[PDB]
Amino acid sequence: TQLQANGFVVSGPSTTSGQGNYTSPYIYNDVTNYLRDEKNRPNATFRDASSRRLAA
Amino acid sequence: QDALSDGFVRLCIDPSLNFFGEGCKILVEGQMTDDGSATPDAVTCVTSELDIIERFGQGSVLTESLRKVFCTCKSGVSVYALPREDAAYMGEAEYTARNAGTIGNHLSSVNPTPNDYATVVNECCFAVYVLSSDDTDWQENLRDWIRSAWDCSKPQCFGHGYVFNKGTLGQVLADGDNSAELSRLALPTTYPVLPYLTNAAYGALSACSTCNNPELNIQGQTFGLLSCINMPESCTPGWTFGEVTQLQANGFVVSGPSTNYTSPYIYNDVTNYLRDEKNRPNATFRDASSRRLAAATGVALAEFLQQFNGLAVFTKNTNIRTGIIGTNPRLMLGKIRKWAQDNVGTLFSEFDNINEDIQLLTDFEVQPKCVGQPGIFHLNMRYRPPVRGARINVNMAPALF
Amino acid sequence: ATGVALAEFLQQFNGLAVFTKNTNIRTGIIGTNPRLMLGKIRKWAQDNVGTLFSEF
Amino acid sequence: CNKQNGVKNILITFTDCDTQEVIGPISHEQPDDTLPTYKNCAWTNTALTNGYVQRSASNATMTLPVVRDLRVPLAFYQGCAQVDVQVEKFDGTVMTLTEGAVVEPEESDGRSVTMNIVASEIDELLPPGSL
Amino acid sequence: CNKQNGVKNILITFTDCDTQEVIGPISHEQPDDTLPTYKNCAWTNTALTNGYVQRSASNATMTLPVVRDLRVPLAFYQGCAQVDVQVEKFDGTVMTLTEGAVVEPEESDGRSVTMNIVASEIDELLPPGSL
Amino acid sequence: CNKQNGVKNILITFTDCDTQEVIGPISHEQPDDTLPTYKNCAWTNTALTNGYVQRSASNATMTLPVVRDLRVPLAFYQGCAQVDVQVEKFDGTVMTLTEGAVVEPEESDGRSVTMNIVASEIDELLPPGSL
Amino acid sequence: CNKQNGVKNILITFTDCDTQEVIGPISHEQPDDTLPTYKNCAWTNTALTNGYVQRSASNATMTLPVVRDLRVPLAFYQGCAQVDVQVEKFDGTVMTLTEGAVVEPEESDGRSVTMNIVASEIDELLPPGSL
Amino acid sequence: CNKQNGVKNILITFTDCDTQEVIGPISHEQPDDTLPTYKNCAWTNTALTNGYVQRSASNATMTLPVVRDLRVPLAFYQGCAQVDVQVEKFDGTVMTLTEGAVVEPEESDGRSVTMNIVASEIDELLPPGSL
Repeated sequence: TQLQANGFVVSGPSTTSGQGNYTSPYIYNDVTNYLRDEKNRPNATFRDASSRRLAA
Repeated sequence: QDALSDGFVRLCIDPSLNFFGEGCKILVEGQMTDDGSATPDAVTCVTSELDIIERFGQGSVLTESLRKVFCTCKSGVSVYALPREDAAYMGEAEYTARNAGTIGNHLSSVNPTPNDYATVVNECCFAVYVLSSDDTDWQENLRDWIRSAWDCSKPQCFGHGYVFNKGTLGQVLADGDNSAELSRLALPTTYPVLPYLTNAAYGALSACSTCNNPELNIQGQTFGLLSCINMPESCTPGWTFGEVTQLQANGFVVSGPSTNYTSPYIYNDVTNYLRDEKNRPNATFRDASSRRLAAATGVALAEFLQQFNGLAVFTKNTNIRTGIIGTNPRLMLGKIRKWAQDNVGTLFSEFDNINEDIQLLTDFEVQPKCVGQPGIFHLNMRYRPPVRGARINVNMAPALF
Repeated sequence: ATGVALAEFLQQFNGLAVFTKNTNIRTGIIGTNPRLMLGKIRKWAQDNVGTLFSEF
Repeated sequence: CNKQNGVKNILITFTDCDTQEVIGPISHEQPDDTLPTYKNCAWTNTALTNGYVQRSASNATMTLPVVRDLRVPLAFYQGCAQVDVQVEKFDGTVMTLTEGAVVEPEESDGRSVTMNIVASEIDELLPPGSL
Repeated sequence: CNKQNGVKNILITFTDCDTQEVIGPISHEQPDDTLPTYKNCAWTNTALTNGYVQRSASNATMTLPVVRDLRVPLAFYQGCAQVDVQVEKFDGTVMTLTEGAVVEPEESDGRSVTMNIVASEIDELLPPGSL
Repeated sequence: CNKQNGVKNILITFTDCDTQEVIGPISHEQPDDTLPTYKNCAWTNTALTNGYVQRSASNATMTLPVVRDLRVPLAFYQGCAQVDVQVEKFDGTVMTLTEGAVVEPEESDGRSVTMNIVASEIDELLPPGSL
Repeated sequence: CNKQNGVKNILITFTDCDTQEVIGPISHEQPDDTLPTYKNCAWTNTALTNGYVQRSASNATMTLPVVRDLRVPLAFYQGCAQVDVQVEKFDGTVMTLTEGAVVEPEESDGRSVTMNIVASEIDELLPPGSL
Repeated sequence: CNKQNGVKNILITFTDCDTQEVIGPISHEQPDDTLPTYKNCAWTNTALTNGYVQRSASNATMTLPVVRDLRVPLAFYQGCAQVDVQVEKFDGTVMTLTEGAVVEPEESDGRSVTMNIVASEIDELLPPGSL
């Protein structure tokens, strides 16, 4: 959750369970490392990576 | 677990899990035991039946009233409690008193007299006030405050209070005034169940079933049965038919047995209002349904009339110029009449004669010269509540073939 | 027995909305008027022929 | 005016077959100008030779096109519940039907439902003045 | 005075069924001398045989030709909004309509629009002295 | 305005049975003014003599005329795929159907199709205020 | 003068479907007194019984009587091309229509052509001061 | 425009079943406004009790009305020769059918014929952008 808060892309295992065979990785929070406006804190206009491609 | 690994789903399985809902406001007032962990003389919102014993003590009359209130309603109300501190076949079918005073003499002295509604509950408008005491002073104080809630001087908080008067024919027939704000349940001298349980059940059922559609009379085996309350079967009537006729002619909510345990049952859902001003049997405010109809009609008309606040009004002058967003008294009266017609069947009867029952007058024509002030309007309306079923009067005449 | 049974049947109207000579019924209301009450009582009497009454 | 053909009140009472839940009597409204059509004779006849006719048992049916009520599930109008229909015409005629059953539900679009109701018998009121 | 056929005020309130936004009531102006027309009776009869009539439920229509306002979108006059009309005549008669809908939009040039408004009922004020 | 008959949203989800690939839920558009038609009650009655009714198990059907999506093969609309259709009306009622199958596919021209969707049950949402 | 009814500019752009060639936008001229006529609401209402309305999807139409250009083939005015019509009134209002198709062409003498254009929607500019 | 319903090309190839002579492909034209009509799903479904469906083998059919070519005998259009029909719509869809057979010939007037072609499977080109 700490990594989620400060604009970091967190990845995890597809099936944790227990031992067995290999598992594919699994990503979260498709966001960019943008946390601050020019001065202020809450600039969500460029948080998600989708907003970047949408603007372009 | 591999589906809950991500932060998408946040499962919070737990038994209590209070649900969303504002419902209908009911205030229950009763004494509290020292075991509880709540601030005395302060209205509070109760969320579930699980924690009522913790906050209001074990075996306290307020706790039992809360149990009955939650029993008789699954969803549709939000219950507020007013804890009070004590002054310085047993019980119900489910079952030295734990609360000092006369509240322990009704098992099959010195009672607190707060008189602080004006401060504890200042401007919170409650629908039904439930009182769990038989003291005449406490009930009179509650009646006085509820009457003060209906003042033309200040904005109103319409409500209704529920009490009980246990005793014999003489006792109950003497604790009765012209208080249209109180419905005095009249329990017999040898009534098995603890009176405040039945009082709370009655009040909770009334508010809970009506205030959503505030015209359903609490009568009959389908609308006026206290299902949660149970009492053992008996062959001794609570009152004689002469006594029942006297009470029903004297504005008391007479209950009856639905003859194992038999759930109690009500006959007439009326208020303690017989005489009008000075005198006259004004039937208008007899039924408790008329009270909720008056409150709802006043509130709805107040909300509807709010659209005229700030609008330009062209009295006298001439017709509305094109492009303006103004109005004139005739069009306002027409809109009021159409709104009144639209509510027929839910708040009124059809009408007697709508051309006379509704009239809108400007302040200029109601006051003498130089007294009338622009903007102010006078609206007068007399409505008739819907007609509901009553006596059938079967006249059966046998005959041979 | 017939009086008791008629008492059973007639309780449908206790607290029910009643529209008198005034006018008819509007859509959605759960009320009734004396004509339909008479019809319902007549049908109830008709259904009990042979167990509580003669033919008529 | 006893010269007007049409319906004035339509009361329907739904009773659940399983939970015995009673809903009604709820007034209803017509979707169009098609009036309910009736059959008060419980016997269906058949043509035979030389004026003879065969009497066979049948039902008192009723076709009732109404607009559904948004407070009542659509399944209640298509044979999942009992119906007690009571229709009042403009001239005073009253047809009372109890313990009816919708036999042939038809595809409805969620507003107007045509109910084919079958019952043991139908009672007629015959505004005052009979025979 | 008194004997004067014509409209004095026309107030229209627009409500968008999507966003619940209220615009009005804005006074309006006639485009020509054609007056608005009304139909108050909610039942439409039909000529049957020999004095019989077929009363079926219908609407309380209203034809209202008015001049468009430049501050209100044209779609608001062509069925894309809910209109609450209120017209007062020169003799004191007031027609009140609420929650009406424009049923048949006709192509307009952008200044004069005619609206066929359908509502459940229309209230008449009947200047003092009635029945 | 609450008094409006129509369809607001139509969502269809295709699930190919051979490869277990799920497509959707895509939104769809009506081809004409014919609304989708439902039949919720899962039991079909049959008329018997003198009020009796023979109750037997049957399906919950639905007729859905829509415009095909140009990104979806036409065969998905004619019974080669499992449909998950959900329709919302203007009055708030929602029809939800899952694990449906197209029974009798008529030939289509490639723009407008009509599905006869069959399912065990159909869910009614009944906008607030019920029974 | 603000109070002035008429059309100030009319721009039409032709895009042939087969060759994807664009021509315009070219200013056009009215042939006679009649003004262009609009219909902005994309939903067509329909009168039902007792105030109800059946809302169904439709188009946004436009009638454009103009004088054809001598440099543009007459077939482009009669449905053999895609038109991008833009018209401005004298009071500042602008109707914008994009990707329009001429539906019902009638025979023209070769100088004056009346268009019947159907498009998904038409945008209103509504000169300053709105709602 | 990308919003157009209609056919663009129709090619039919005739193969003689006796002498193995191949003719075509030859372009054809519609006789009326009726478009060719398709059924792609090779399996047919039958409604059963409580949501179940019986899958059985079927055919991929097509109805194709065309104007016959004056260079091709009429018997070739009525089931005495193979057909390899191929139709392309305006929006990019292309339906391919090979080794088809005409099942139920009808009396043609000598200009317009309506084919009912039954083949094992029909291929869809499904213009770019899929699933």
